[PDB]
Amino acid sequence: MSTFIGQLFGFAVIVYLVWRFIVPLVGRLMSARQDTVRQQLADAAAAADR
Amino acid sequence: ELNVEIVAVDRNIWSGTAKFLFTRTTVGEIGILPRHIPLVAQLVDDAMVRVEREGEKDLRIAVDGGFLSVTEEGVSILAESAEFESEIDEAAAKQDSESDDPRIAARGRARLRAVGAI
Amino acid sequence: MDPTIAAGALIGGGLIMAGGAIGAGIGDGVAGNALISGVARQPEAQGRLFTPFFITVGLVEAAYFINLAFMALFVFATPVK
Amino acid sequence: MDPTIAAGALIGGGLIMAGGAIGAGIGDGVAGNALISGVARQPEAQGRLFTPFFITVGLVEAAYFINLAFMALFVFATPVK
Amino acid sequence: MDPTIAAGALIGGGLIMAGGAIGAGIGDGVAGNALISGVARQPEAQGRLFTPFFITVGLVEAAYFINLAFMALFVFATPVK
Amino acid sequence: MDPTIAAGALIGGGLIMAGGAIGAGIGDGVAGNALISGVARQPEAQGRLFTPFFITVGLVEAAYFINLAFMALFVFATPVK
Amino acid sequence: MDPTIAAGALIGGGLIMAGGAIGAGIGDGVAGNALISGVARQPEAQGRLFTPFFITVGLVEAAYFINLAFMALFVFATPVK
Amino acid sequence: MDPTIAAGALIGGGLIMAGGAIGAGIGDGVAGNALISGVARQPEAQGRLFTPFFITVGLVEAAYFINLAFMALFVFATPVK
Amino acid sequence: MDPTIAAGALIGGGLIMAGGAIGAGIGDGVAGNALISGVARQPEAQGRLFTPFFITVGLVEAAYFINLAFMALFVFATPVK
Amino acid sequence: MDPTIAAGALIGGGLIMAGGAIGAGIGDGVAGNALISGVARQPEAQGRLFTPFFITVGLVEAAYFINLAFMALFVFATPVK
Amino acid sequence: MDPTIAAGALIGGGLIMAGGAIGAGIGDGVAGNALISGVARQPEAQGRLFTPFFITVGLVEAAYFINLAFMALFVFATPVK
Amino acid sequence: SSNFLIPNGTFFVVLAIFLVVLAVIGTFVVPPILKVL
Amino acid sequence: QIEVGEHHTATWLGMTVNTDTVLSTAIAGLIVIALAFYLRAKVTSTDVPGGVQLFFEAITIQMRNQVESAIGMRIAPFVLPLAVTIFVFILISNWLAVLPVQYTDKHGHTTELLKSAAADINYVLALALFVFVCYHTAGIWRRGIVGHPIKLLKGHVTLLAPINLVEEVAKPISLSLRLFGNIFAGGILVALIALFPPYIMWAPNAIWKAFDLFVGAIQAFIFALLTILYFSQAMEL
Ligand SMILES: COc1nc2ccc(Br)cc2cc1[C@@H](c1ccccc1)[C@@](O)(CCN(C)C)c1cccc2ccccc12
Ligand SMILES: COc1nc2ccc(Br)cc2cc1[C@@H](c1ccccc1)[C@@](O)(CCN(C)C)c1cccc2ccccc12
Ligand SMILES: COc1nc2ccc(Br)cc2cc1[C@@H](c1ccccc1)[C@@](O)(CCN(C)C)c1cccc2ccccc12
Ligand SMILES: COc1nc2ccc(Br)cc2cc1[C@@H](c1ccccc1)[C@@](O)(CCN(C)C)c1cccc2ccccc12
Ligand SMILES: COc1nc2ccc(Br)cc2cc1[C@@H](c1ccccc1)[C@@](O)(CCN(C)C)c1cccc2ccccc12
Ligand SMILES: COc1nc2ccc(Br)cc2cc1[C@@H](c1ccccc1)[C@@](O)(CCN(C)C)c1cccc2ccccc12
Ligand SMILES: COc1nc2ccc(Br)cc2cc1[C@@H](c1ccccc1)[C@@](O)(CCN(C)C)c1cccc2ccccc12
Repeated sequence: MSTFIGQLFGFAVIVYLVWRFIVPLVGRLMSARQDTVRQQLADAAAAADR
Repeated sequence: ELNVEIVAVDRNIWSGTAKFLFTRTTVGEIGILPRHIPLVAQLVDDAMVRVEREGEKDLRIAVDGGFLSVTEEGVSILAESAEFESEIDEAAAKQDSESDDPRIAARGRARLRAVGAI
Repeated sequence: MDPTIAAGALIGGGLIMAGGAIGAGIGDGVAGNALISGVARQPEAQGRLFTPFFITVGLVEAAYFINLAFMALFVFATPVK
Repeated sequence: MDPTIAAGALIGGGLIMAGGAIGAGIGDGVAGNALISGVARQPEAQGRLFTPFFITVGLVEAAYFINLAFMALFVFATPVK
Repeated sequence: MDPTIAAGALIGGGLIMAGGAIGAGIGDGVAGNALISGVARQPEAQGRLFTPFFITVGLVEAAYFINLAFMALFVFATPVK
Repeated sequence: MDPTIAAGALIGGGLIMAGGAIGAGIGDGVAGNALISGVARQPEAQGRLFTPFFITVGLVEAAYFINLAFMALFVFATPVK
Repeated sequence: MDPTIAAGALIGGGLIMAGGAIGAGIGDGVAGNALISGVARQPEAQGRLFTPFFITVGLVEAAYFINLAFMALFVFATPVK
Repeated sequence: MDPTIAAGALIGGGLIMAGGAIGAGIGDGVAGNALISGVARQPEAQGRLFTPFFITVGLVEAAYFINLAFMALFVFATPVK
Repeated sequence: MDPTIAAGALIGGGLIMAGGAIGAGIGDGVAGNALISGVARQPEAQGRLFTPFFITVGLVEAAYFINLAFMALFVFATPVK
Repeated sequence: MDPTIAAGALIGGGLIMAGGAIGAGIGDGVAGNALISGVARQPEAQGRLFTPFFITVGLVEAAYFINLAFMALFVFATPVK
Repeated sequence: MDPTIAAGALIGGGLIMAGGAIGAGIGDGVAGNALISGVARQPEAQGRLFTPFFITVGLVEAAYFINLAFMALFVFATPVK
Repeated sequence: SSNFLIPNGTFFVVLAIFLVVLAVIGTFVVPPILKVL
Repeated sequence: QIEVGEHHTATWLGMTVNTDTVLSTAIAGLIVIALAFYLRAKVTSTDVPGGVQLFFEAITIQMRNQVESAIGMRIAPFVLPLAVTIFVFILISNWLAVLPVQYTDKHGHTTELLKSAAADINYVLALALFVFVCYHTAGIWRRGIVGHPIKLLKGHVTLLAPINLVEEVAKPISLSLRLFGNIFAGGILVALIALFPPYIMWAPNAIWKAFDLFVGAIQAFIFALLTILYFSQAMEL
């Protein structure tokens, strides 16, 4: 039952690598898209009341 | 950054500083960044030059009869005619694209690329 | 008597598959080089470039599978029993 | 009888993997050459170019991985015995 | 006496088909690269670009088929008594 | 018994590593050719050019890695009794 | 005794035909690439482009044929009686 | 026992070194082709074209070195004894 | 004792002719590619492009012929009497 | 004992020299292609072009020489006897 | 047991000359491609394009000759007996 | 050691499962997303 | 040492069905269904969308651009759900293989509680043959029961009619073995990497896992792109 521990260390380093490199950029991307559509709805309401 | 000089047969259309100039030569689309090998090319009939600056928003100029020249100095675009994005009325730019005269249809298509359509 | 023939059939099928792989991989790579370049220069051409592409590929892959078939003939239905 | 058949299976599988690796590596190199050249020409065409690039990569590595499957068949579940 | 000759025949047919497949695949890839590039740069050329393209292919495929022919002769009508 | 299988395993592992080295070396060479030509054309796109490059090379190296693995399987953990 | 010479003759003829096929296929592909691209650039030049092409092909195929010739000499009239 | 294993090890090491040298030679050739072209077009760019070049070469030689290692492992420390 | 050396000479001659055919075919294809492209770009240059061409070919074919020579020396005048 | 190892060492040295010659010949060909093209483009860059060239060649030739070295080690100082 | 060494020497010499022919043929082809293209682009450069060419070829042929030399040492003065 | 390139009855089970998911998405994801766009 | 894909199995209807590759494809199906329902309860065209909605939006826009460029969303509104479900299904099924589920042995060697589903010929054959029948029947409905076979046999060059036939036989085979062989490869690697000792087993395992994530994403994308292309080739004219 020692391959379990080795694979678990492998899984730990791979999840550390993803949480370090990948999740920041994808978070930034989805946040940029979120704020873009937010601004779109906001100026839609603005043009309506205008 | 690179120095853009778009000049026409009788006037200087635009001149300034940019970080990316996208256009389309007769061999395909091209994008010039600050440092770029010297190049001479001919733009397509219905050519649109999109200029990108740091703080501003993309200029978008319909060019008719253009020639692109990249050097150490920067980008220089010769034109017979040019029309900025916020000077085109899409109605005449659309019903001219349907014309049977080749160069006037090309001019209409360039203006249509510049307004946003097609 | 038969084990030598089995080894020969396995090595021959391996050679057939290796040749097919080299040919198909490199030919598809060259054709796709042409396609990617054509689509990078002119995007709207993508569609009208799939017609030559999938002709060329259609030939290239053909070779591979033809060889694949013959590899099976060597390994499963050995032409000498 | 079995040792020579096993040697033949190992050599045939080695040939299959060698041919597949050559074809896949060189074909992927040529396809990526087209991709890098097209992005160098216009640095804002990546997303547009990832469709033909991955079609070509799909075909190339299709050849590679079919060879990989048949090599595994040779060396793990040897057809002749 | 026959086991060795049959093993040699299978290996020779495998070599024949491997070479034929490499040549055919890569030659079709190169010819089709030319075809796709010509259709990309000069679209209207499409039709006329099919008169050289097939000539080339007609040569390339020729080689493959001939190899195929002899591969058959090697494994089905082995030339050694 | 075992000596025949050991010779076959060493020859198959040699074939696997030879194919893998040829594929990886020439594929990395072609992709790096693209990289050097692109950095010569547009020196300010070098960063933008490492996203295609390291994809291409990545895929290429994937193949190499698999070959390496299987070579070990042939040489250290021979898949035949 | 003759079985071993016959196995050698068949493997040698397979090698000769494989090499001839690789050479012919890839050389015809490259020459035809030049031909198709030249016909695409200058559409009217096809007639003037067949005298260099058929020279190139003329040499390439020549090699193939010679190999074919000698392959026969190996499998039908084995140079070692 | 030992003689045929050592012969297989020598043939496998030869295959490993052959593949490694083919891959390294042709990969270095292609990368250096790109470098010489980029310096012939822009001499002052020789300084900035050595960083992609030496990346490419760095990968290419890596394959070579790895193969070298395994060659030793086959001829000096034969893994099956 | 003669059958072993005879089979070895047949396989070696096959290898020599195969290598010569691959080399000559692909080299003549590349040189002819250059020739067809030069003629297609400016046709009046034809007569002046045959002195480089036939130099290049003159070298390539030389290799082929020399190989052919030694192939004969392997099968007809086997250096091990 | 001795004869099988001697034959294996001879075949392995042959493979090493064949791989070295293929790699070196084609790599020198590609590097010299770049050199000739650059001298034709800019005739007064000859000297400036010989520093990248002789780097590339210096790598390519290195591989050849190293292979040469081991070829000797295979046929003159056979590792396993 | 001497015939085994003779057959190994013949196969090794065949491998050496085959690799040498492949390398020399394709290297001369690529270098001559560059030479023909440079002469076609501007003919007045011919006299100045033969210093690079004969350097390139001067290396390529070198490899061939070296292989040729060693092939003799394998078939006429076998290094191990 | 068995030939693993020979299909089992599993071929159907997996099919069914896919033939369920294709429905769910085909009904509950693509129409709403297309409507939102 | 390493042993290849034996399967825990049982007979369900006189047909030997594998326990694994039915458990794993079921987990993949339930995960895709859970994501689908979570989107059904949180899809907002009024205010800013969450994460799952953005994910499915990206997938749907990409596949719809593909269908529009290839054949046209006016002629083929079903290719879009087909492509989306193929992508998401294969992607989830291949990404489930990243989990630390290897657990050495009860006795002897490596073992996993979940084999990846695409490492089985039944899974990939089901997907490929479903796509095959679907795009062939779409070609029939678009062109006729008598026009679609003759169009498959004609192709773009009628004289190449045999080669074209080979193409039609090679489309499913390829689609199914590019993915089998690929994911199958992964399996073997994590099994042979488990022959290393523990202190030097984490590094190759992490490298292979980190690149197999990208490989699984690319394989799902290739399957979906090629499905769309095959639909556009079978429904042309
Ligand atoms: C383009 O097709 C050709 N052109 C030729 C040109 C010249 C000569 Br002389 C022979 C040619 C032969 C053919 C084919 C053919 C068609 C019909 C019968 C026999 C041969 C072919 O050889 C193509 C192989 N290629 C694609 C690798 C083939 C061989 C074997 C099995 C095939 C199965 C299906 C389709 C084609 C099959
Ligand atoms: C272009 O064709 C040639 N050009 C040559 C040029 C120089 C020399 Br010296 C020999 C040449 C020989 C030929 C053919 C030929 C024509 C007639 C008789 C004998 C040989 C050929 O060898 C070409 C094979 N190619 C195409 C792969 C051939 C051989 C065998 C079967 C063939 C079947 C079909 C077609 C060609 C067939
Ligand atoms: C151009 O032809 C050459 N150029 C050379 C250049 C340098 C040297 Br040093 C040797 C050269 C030799 C030859 C030919 C030749 C002609 C006659 C006798 C001997 C050699 C050749 O070897 C060409 C083989 N090629 C085409 C693959 C050949 C051999 C055998 C049969 C042939 C049949 C037909 C035509 C050529 C035939
Ligand atoms: C670029 O490096 C990679 N990229 C990959 C991409 C995908 C996959 Br899935 C596997 C990849 C694996 C690697 C390396 C690696 C690094 C660490 C451990 C294992 C493997 C590599 O395999 C590269 C070999 N190439 C360059 C010929 C390697 C193997 C063996 C010895 C090496 C010695 C030195 C350097 C690299 C060495
Ligand atoms: C250009 O020729 C060379 N350049 C070299 C450059 C460097 C070195 Br270090 C050795 C070189 C050797 C030679 C030739 C040569 C000329 C004379 C004697 C010995 C060697 C050659 O090896 C060329 C082989 N090529 C063409 C495949 C050759 C060998 C054998 C028979 C030949 C027959 C005819 C012509 C050339 C013949
Ligand atoms: C550029 O050189 C390298 N770059 C690498 C890059 C990555 C890796 Br991971 C390994 C690399 C290894 C090397 C060399 C090296 C230097 C020192 C010790 C060991 C290896 C080399 O392997 C180059 C082989 N090439 C040229 C075919 C070499 C081997 C054997 C003998 C040599 C003699 C002279 C020169 C280089 C020699
Ligand atoms: C360009 O020359 C080199 N550059 C190198 C660069 C790096 C390294 Br680390 C080794 C290098 C070695 C050499 C030569 C050399 C010169 C002297 C002694 C040993 C080796 C060479 O190996 C070139 C082989 N090429 C051309 C295929 C050679 C070998 C054998 C016989 C030759 C006969 C004539 C000419 C060169 C001969």
